[PDB]
Amino acid sequence: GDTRPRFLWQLKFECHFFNGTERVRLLERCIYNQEESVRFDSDVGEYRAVTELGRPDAEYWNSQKDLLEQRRAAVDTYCRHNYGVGESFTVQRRVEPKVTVYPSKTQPLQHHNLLVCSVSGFYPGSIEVRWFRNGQEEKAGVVSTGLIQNGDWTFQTLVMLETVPRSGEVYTCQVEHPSVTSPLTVEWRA
Amino acid sequence: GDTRPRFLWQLKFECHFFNGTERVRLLERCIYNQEESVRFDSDVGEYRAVTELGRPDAEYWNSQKDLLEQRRAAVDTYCRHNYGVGESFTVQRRVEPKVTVYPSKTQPLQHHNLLVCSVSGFYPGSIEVRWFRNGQEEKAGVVSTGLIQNGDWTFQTLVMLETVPRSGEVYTCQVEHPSVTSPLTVEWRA
Amino acid sequence: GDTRPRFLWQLKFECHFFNGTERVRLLERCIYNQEESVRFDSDVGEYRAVTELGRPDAEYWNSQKDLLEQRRAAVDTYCRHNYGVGESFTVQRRVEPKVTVYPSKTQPLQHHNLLVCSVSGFYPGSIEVRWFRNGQEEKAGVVSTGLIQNGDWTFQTLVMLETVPRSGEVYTCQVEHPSVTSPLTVEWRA
Amino acid sequence: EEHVIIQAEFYLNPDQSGEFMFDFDGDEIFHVDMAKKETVWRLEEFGRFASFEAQGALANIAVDKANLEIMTKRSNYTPITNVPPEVTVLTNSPVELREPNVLICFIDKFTPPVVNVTWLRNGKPVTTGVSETVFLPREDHLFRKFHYLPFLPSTEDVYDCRVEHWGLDEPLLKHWEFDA
Amino acid sequence: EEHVIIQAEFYLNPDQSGEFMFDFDGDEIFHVDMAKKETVWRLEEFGRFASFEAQGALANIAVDKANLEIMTKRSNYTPITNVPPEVTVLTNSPVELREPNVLICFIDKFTPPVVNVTWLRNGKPVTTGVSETVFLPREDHLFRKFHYLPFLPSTEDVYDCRVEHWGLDEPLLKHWEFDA
Amino acid sequence: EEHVIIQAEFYLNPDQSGEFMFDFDGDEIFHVDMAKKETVWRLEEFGRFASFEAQGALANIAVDKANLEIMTKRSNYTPITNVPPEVTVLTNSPVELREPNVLICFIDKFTPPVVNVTWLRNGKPVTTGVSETVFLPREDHLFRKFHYLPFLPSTEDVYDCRVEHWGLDEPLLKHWEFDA
Amino acid sequence: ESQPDPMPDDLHKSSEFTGTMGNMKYLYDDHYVSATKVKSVDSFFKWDLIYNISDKKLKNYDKVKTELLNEDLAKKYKDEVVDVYGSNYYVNCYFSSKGGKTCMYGGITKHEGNHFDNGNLQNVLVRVYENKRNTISFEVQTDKKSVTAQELDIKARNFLINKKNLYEFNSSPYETGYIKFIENNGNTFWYDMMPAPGDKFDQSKYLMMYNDNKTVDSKSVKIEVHLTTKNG
Amino acid sequence: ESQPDPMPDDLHKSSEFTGTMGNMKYLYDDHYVSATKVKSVDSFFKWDLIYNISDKKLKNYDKVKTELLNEDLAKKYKDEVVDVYGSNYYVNCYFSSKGGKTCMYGGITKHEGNHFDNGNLQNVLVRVYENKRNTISFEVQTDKKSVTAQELDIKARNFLINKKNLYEFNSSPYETGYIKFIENNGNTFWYDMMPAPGDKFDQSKYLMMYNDNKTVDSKSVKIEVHLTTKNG
Amino acid sequence: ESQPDPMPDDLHKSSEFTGTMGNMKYLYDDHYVSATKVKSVDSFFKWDLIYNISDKKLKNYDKVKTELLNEDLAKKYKDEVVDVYGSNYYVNCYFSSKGGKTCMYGGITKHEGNHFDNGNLQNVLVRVYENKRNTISFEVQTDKKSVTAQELDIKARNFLINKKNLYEFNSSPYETGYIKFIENNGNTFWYDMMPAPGDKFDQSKYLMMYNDNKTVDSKSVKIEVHLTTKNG
Amino acid sequence: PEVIPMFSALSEGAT
Amino acid sequence: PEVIPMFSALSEGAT
Amino acid sequence: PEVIPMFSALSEGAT
Repeated sequence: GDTRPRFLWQLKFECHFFNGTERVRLLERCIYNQEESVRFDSDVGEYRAVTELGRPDAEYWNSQKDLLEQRRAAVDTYCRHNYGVGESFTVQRRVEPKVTVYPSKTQPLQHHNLLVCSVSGFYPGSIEVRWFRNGQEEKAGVVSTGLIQNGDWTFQTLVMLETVPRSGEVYTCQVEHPSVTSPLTVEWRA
Repeated sequence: GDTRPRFLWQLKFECHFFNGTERVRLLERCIYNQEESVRFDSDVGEYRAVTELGRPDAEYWNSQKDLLEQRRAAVDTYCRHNYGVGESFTVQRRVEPKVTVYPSKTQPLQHHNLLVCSVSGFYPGSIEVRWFRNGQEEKAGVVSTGLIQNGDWTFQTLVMLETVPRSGEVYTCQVEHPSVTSPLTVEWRA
Repeated sequence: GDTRPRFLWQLKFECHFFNGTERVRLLERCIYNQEESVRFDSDVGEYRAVTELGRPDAEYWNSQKDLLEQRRAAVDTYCRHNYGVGESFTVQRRVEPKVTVYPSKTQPLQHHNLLVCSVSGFYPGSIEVRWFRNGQEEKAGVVSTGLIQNGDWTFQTLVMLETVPRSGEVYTCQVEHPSVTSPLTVEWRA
Repeated sequence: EEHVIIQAEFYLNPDQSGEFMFDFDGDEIFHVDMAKKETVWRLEEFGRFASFEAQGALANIAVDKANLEIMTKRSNYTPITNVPPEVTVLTNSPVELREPNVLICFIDKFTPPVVNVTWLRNGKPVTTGVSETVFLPREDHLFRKFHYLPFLPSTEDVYDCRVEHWGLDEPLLKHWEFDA
Repeated sequence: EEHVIIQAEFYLNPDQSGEFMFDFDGDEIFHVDMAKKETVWRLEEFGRFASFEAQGALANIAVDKANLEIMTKRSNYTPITNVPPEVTVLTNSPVELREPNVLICFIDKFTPPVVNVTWLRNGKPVTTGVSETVFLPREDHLFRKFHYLPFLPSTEDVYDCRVEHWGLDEPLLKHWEFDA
Repeated sequence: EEHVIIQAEFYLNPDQSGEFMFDFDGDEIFHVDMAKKETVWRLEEFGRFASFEAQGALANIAVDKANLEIMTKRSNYTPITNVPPEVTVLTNSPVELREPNVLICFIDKFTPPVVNVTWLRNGKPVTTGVSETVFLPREDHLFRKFHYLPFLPSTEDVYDCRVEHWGLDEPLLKHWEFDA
Repeated sequence: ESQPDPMPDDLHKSSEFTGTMGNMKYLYDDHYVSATKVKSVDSFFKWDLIYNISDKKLKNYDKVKTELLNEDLAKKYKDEVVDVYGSNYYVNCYFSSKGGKTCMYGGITKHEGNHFDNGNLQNVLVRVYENKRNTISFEVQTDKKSVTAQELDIKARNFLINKKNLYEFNSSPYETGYIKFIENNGNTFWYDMMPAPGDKFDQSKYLMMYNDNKTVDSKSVKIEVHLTTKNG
Repeated sequence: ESQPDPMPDDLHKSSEFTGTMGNMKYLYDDHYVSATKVKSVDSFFKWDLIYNISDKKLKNYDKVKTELLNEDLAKKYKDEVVDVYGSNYYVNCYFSSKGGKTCMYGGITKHEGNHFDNGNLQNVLVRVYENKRNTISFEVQTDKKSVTAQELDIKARNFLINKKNLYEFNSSPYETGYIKFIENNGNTFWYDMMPAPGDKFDQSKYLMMYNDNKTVDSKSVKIEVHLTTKNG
Repeated sequence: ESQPDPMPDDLHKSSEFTGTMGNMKYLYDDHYVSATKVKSVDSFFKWDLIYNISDKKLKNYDKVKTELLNEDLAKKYKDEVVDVYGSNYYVNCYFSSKGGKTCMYGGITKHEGNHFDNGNLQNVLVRVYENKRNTISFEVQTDKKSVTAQELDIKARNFLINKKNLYEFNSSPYETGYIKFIENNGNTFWYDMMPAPGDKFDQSKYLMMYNDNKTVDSKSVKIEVHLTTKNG
Repeated sequence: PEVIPMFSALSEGAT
Repeated sequence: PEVIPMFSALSEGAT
Repeated sequence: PEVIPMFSALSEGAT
C-alpha cells in the first residue's frame, strides 16, 4: 500500500478589512506541515519567525529591501486593490433567506411543543433570528444548531423553541438580515 | 341471478303543433308500468284518470288551483316558448339526401331487372320518392322498405322498382325534399 | 444454354466538322455484323458499296432521286443544324482539371524519384501536360498513361517523370487546357 | 299535425335508473347526465343555440321517484311485465368496400328500460369507437335505443349485435356481414 | 478535323435489342428509351438546352429491323463472330482513404452488343448506387460501355467487376483494391 | 473586523498536489486549474465581473515546491502527522418528498489535503450530477472540502458519503435517509 | 405518479368571479355535517347513500344525502358502520326518501378501529404561503386515523376565514389559492380554493370535487395552503 | 393496399389542354380492336406481341402490335390462344414484321374457358357522378369472365360520349374526370380521363397506361366514373 | 471514427488576430527541442516529465519540462529510454527541480527499436493546397518509425515559413490554415495553424494541443496543408 | 335562449 | 432548339 | 478589473 511520508507547504496572504477599507492588515504566513514557521504582519512591518524552523527565512527575507518594500505597500496595492475589484460581487452580494416554521419531528416531553424556525439559502452569513411569544421576546428555551456554511455562498440554520402551547398564542420567528430593509416574520398559531 | 320485480314510472309532456304555432295542444301523461293512468289534456282543461289507478291523482291535482292554472297556460309558456327557442335548429334543420341508383343484388325472376333507389343521410323525414319510365310515373312494381330513422337526426330509405328492361329506356328516380327547391333525379339507362 | 447465332445491323450518320462549321463532311454507313457494306460520303455525292453485300443497296438507293437529294443537303440541314443546336453545351463545354503532384508508390531503381502528375475531371479532352526541371522542359524520362475518357464527359491522365532528385530543385508540372486562360502549375520541391 | 316536442322522464326501481330527455319528432334533442349534473346535447351544435338548466331535471326526478313509490304501493306492488326488444342491424348508408360507414343496432319496442348491448367483430367484443343513445320514448310507452359502431367494410369481417334483456330467454345475436 | 457528331443505331436478332443514340467526340449526348418512348440525356442539363422527338428513333428502328432481316437472308444467314471485351477497372480520380470516389468498369472492343456486368464488394454482389451507359460506337464497329460504382475507399474492401459475354469462355473478373 | 480575503496555496509531496485559490469570508472565490492553466470561478457570474491571470498561480506554485524541498530537508525530513476528517452529511435546505434538493458531504478539520469521497444510493456508487470543491483553508491550517449530490427525496432511498483518508483506520461512512 | 402542481393559468382568479364570495365562505365557515357510528338507510341514485343525521345546531335537516364518484364506492360503504364529515349544501339539493334534507359529497370513513382511545385527537400540520413565502403555520385536528381530505380541508379553511379573511361577503383578499396535500408516500394532490370564473357560484358543482372520498393518514399527511394577493 | 384516390390537383384539367379534344374522342368513339381465339405471330421488341387481326370495318389494317409493361408479360402470352380488345392508334405506330398496321397496349386475355356458354354476356355496373352526385347509372357488357379493365373502360366512355358528350371535337363539358375500378377484394385503381396539359395530345403516350394488362372479374367488379364541370 | 474536417467557421482567421504573428513564427522557424536516448529525471506535476537536455545551439537551457494530457501518459514514459522532439516556449514556462529551463508538450517516443539501421531517414509526403488547389508538394524527414505528429508538423511549417512565408513578423499571407494528418487506417485529425482571435498570442496555450502525444507511422502517414488567402 | 321544463306534480301521500 | 435525326432508308425487298 | 496576486518569496538555498 501507499505509506510514504507526506511533506506539505502552505502559503497564505490574509487581508483583514475593518470598517470597509478604513483599516487594513496584511498577514503573510508560511506553514510547513501543520506548523506555521514564519510570517509577515503589516502591523509589525517585517518578517518574524514563528518557530525555529522559520528563523532562516525571516532573516533572509528581511535582508531583501525590495521584498520588504513590496510587502509594506501590499496593504494598498494588494489588499485595498482586490477589495475594490471584488466588492460588487462579494461584500455586496445579497440573497434573501427562505423562512419556514413547523414543529419538530422530535417532541420529547409530552405536554410541550418544540418549534423549528428554518432559515436557509441566505447570504451573507450575518443574521439575527429571534423568537417571540405574543409580541415579547423569548430568552429561555431557545436553541440553535448554529450557522452552517454550505460552501456555495449560501448559509442555513435552525433555531428551535421549546413551548407550552396554549390555544390562542402566537409564537413568532423574526429574522433580520442585510438582504431586507425590514425584518421577516413567520408565525405559529397555537 | 337478478330476478327482483321492476316498477317503472314515466312522465311525459307532449306539445303538439299544427300550422307552426297556430294551434297547440299540451298532453301531460303519467304511466305506471306500461299503463297510462292519468293525464292532462289542454283540450280538456283538467286532469282525467285514464284507469282506476289514476283516479286519486286526477282528483287531487284538480283540487290544486295553482297547478291547474299553470297547466292551463303551459301551451303558451311551455310549448310555444320551447318551440320559439328550438325552431332554428329543429323545425328548420335541413340536410340534403344522398341519392344513388343501382340494380338489386337479388334479381329473382330472370328476364326482369329490379332497380334500387337509395336515398340516405337526409333531414327532415318528410320526403317523396317516385319512379318514372320514360317521363311517366310508375304505379305498380314499386316497393319501399319504408322510412328509417337512424337516431342521429338522419333518415334513409330504399325504393325498389321491378322492370322489364328494354334497350333505350330511361328509368328515373325522383326525390322531392324540403332541402331542395327543385326535385333531385338519378337515371338508370337500360 | 443460349447458343443461337446473332445477326446485327448498325446504321451510323457521322458529321465531321473542320474549323467549326467551315467545312463539313457527312458519312452515312451501314454495317451488317462487323462488316461495313455500303455508305454515302458527302464528298463523293452518292452511295458506294463497300463490299459485295452492299452492292444492291448502293444501286437501289442511288436510283431514288429524293433520297440522294436529301442526303446531298444533309450536310446543311442535318450536320450544321445539329451543330448549331448543341454547340453551347458540347463544343463550348468547359470543366477545369484537378491537378496534384506526388511521388509514385513504385519507385523501382533506388536513387531515383518517380514523380506523378495527376490531372483529372476535365473537359474537353484536348490538353497539354509538360514537366520542367528548374524552368527548363524535360524531354526524356517523361511517360504518360494516355488520355482516359471516363464516359461521363470527363477525362483523366497521369504523366510520370523519372528524376535524380537534388535538394533545392524545383520540378514543375504544367497544364494547358481550354478551361483556363493561363497554364496551371504544381511544383515538387526536392 | 306537423311537429311534436316531448319532455320524457322516468324512474325505475330497484335499478334506481333515472332519465330526463327532450324529443323532437322522434329524435332526441338532449338528456341530462344525472351524475355530472349537466345537459348533454344529442348534436354538439344544438348547445350553441340553446341552453337548459340541468338542475331542473334533478328536481323533477326526485318527485318522480316519490311518485313511483306511491304508485308501486297503490297497485299492490304489481311489477312490470318484461317485453323483449325487436333488434335490427343496419348501416346508416349503402355499404361499399373500404368505404367508412357505421353499423347501427336498433333496439326497439321493449320495457323495462334496461339492456346490455355488445358488438362482436368476428365473434370477439368490439369497444373502439362505439357510442349509444339513452332510452327514447314510444307512443305505446315502451322504449327505443340506438348503439353505433363505426367501421370499414370488407368481405372478411362479420359482425353481431348481442342484446340481453329480461324479456329474452337467451341473449339475442343479430348478425351482419358484407353481402352486397 | 476537330469535332464529330455521330447518330448511331442498331438492331440485334434474336435478342430484339434496339438502340438509338447521339455521340459527341466519343461522349454520349443522349439515347432513346424504346419502352418508355422518351429521350434520355446523358447529363441532365443537356435536356434544358435542347430537345429530341423520341418517336423519330422508333420509326428508324423499325426500318433498321426490316433491313436486318433482308441482310441476314442476303448473307445466307451468316451469323456474327463473337469478339470478347477488354475489361479495365479504374477510379474516375486518384483514390484517397474515406474520400468519396467512383469505380469505373470499362468494357471495350466487343460485339455483339450484349453483356452481363455485376460488381462485387468482398466477393459479394453490389447493387447500391450503381449505374451504367448504353452501348457506345467505335470506328471499328465494335462497342464500348461503362458501368459505375460510387464508393468510399478503405484498406478492407476489395472489388471485382464481373463480365460475361459470349466471346468469353468463362466470366471475366477484374479485381480492384486499395494499393495506393 | 468584518471581512477577510485570503489567497491560499500549497504543494504536497510526494503526491505532487498543487493548489492556488482565493477565499472570501470562508467561501471560495476561485482557484486555478493547474493542468488547463485557467481560472475557475466558484460561481459563474464572478467571472463576468473580474478576471485573474492564471499564469500567476503557476509561477507561485513553482516557488512553493522549491520551498517545500528546502523545508523538508531543513526539518530533517519530518513528515506530516495525518489528522482524520470530521464528516457530516446534510441537505442544503429542509427536505420535502419529491422536492429537489442537494446532499452535502462536509469533510472538515483534516490534513494532508488528499481524500477519496464517493456517494452511495442504497449501497451503490452514485456518479450522476455530483460535484465537489477544492481544499479550502482553515485558521488552524487544516482543510475543509465539500462534495455535493443533487437528488429527489423519497422514503425508499438511503445514502452514504464514503470517505477515505490516511488518518482514518477504515473508510468512514456517513449515512443519510428521509426521517423527517 | 401524483397530480402535477398548478400553473398560474391553472387556477381560478377571484378577480374573474363577480358573484358573491359569501356563498363560498358559507361552505367553510363553521359549516359542516358530522356524525359518528351510523349506517346508510336509503339511496337515491346508485352512486349515493342517505343517512339519518340530525342538525344538532339549528335543526335544519334530519336526512343527508352524500354523493360518491361511482357505484362501487357507494356499494363499498352501503352496509357499513361509518363516520361522516363534509360540507353540505341546500341550493339544488334533491332526493326523495321514505324533516329537512341537505346534501354533500364523499366524507365517508369506516368507523371500526379508526379512532384513538380516550378522546385523543390527531394534529395535522398546515403551512400557509402567501406569494410563495410561509406566512403562518398551524394545525387542525381530527378524531380519525384515516380521515378524508375533505374534513381536513374544511377545517383549514374555517381557520383561515377567521384569521386571514380567506373569504369575505363580496370578494377575497387573495387572487388565487389552492390547498395541497402531501402523503407520506410522496403522492400529492390539490384543490382550487376559488370559485369558477363568472357571476354565479354553483355550490353543488364546486363541492363535487370531494366526490372521490379521498382519504389520507392523519398522523403522517402534511398540508400546504398556497395563496397570492392580486398585486403582491 | 390499393391505389389512393385522386385529389383535385392529381387530375388533368381540360381547361389546361388547348389541343383538339377530338383526338381523345377518337380513341373511344366506336373505336377498338377485337379478335377472338388468336395467337401471336411475331414480336418487334421483347415486351410486345404482334397478331394477324384484320379491320373488319374499314380494312385499315391486318397486323396489330400490342405493347406490354415488360418481357415476362409478353412471354406469358406469346404462345397462348387469346382474345384481344383495346384502343388502337396509328400516329407514331411503328414496327416491321415479315397490309396496314395499327398499335395498342395490353388488352390480352387467355381464351381457354374464359367465355360463357351460348353467347351469354356479363353485365357490369357503371355509376356516373357529376360533381360528387350520382347522375346516371348503366351497364356495359363483356363476353369474358376475366376481362381487361381497358375493355370495360373503353365501353364506358363510348357510352358517355354518345349520351353525355364526354368528349367533343374541341374541348369537353367536363373539367376533370377519372374512371375508378373497385374489385370484390377491396382493391381499387383509377385512370385519368383527360389529356395531359398542353397544346398537343399524344395518343400513344396516353394509351400506354393500359400497359399492365390489368384484368378484373366481370361478374363482381364495379365501376365509378367521377366527373366535374368547370364551375358547377 | 476520425475527427471531422473543419468548416470555414471552425478556423482561426489571421485577420482577426491583431498581435504579432512573429510570436507564432518563432515557434516553428528553426525552433525545436531534440534529444536521443534519454530518461526523465524529475516531474513537477504528475502529468509532466522533466529531462536533462541541453541547448546545443545557444545554451539557453539544460532542463526541459514536457507536459502530457494526463498522468497515465506521464506514467507510461516516466522510466523509459526515449527520444524527444517538440516546440518549446519560455514565456510562462514554470517549474522547479533539484542552468536555464524551457517547456513543451508531448513529443515523447520510446527509443527502443524505433530507428532505422545506419542513419536512414524516412520521407513523409506533404501536399500543400492554396484555396483548394494543390500548389506545391514536398517531403519532410524523420529518424523514427513511429513519430509524433508534432515533430512532422513542426518540420512542415519550418519549410513553409522559408518558402511560402507561412508566418511573417506582423500578419501572414494566408487567412486560414490547418494541417491534416491521414493515417493508413483511414483515421484523420487536424490542427489549426493560425493564432486564436485577439491582440495577444499565448504560445503555451496554443502548443498545449500537442498534449496527447499523438504518434503516427512515418512510412505510411500522409500530410495535407490546407491554406486560404483572404480574398483569393 | 333557454329550454324550459314542465315540473312534476307530487301525488297525495308522496307529499 | 431541336436535334434533328437522319431517317433510315429501306433496302429493296424490305419495302 | 483584475484580481492581483501576491508572489511567493524563495527561501535561501531554493534560489
